[PDB]
Amino acid sequence: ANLIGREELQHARDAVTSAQAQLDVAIQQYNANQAMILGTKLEDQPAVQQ
Amino acid sequence: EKAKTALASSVRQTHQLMINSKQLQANIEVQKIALAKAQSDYNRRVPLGN
Amino acid sequence: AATEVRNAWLALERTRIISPMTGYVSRRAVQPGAQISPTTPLMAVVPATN
Repeated sequence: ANLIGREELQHARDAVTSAQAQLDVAIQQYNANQAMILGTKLEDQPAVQQ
Repeated sequence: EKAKTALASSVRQTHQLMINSKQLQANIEVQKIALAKAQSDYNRRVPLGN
Repeated sequence: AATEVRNAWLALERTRIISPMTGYVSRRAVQPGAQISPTTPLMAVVPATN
């Protein structure tokens, strides 16, 4: 309806995109350190068997 | 059996590094968004300055 | 790690002594329950030809 400035909407879209990027970073941080805990059971982990 | 456990651990660590690569890519994406915003803001100021 | 596993597998498979000759057994000196080393003579094989 042409009420608010365009730089305000630009800054809103940029914020949403940045938040998406940060969530991707967090998900990736989780995916790593899940490669170590692949085995379901604690007694079957490679370190314990050694 | 000891040698096999060592092999499994090495495989897991390599997988972890490969995931860290994706994490760094996400960081690049967020920085790129920040740069794009800072560039958009400046191009609004030149016509005013002229 | 694969190199380390192959060495272990070789060590395990060499627990069966094999005769590199088609001959006849002459001076057996190994008895069950014996503790042997890579220098202990076990028996002999003498070919019937040449």
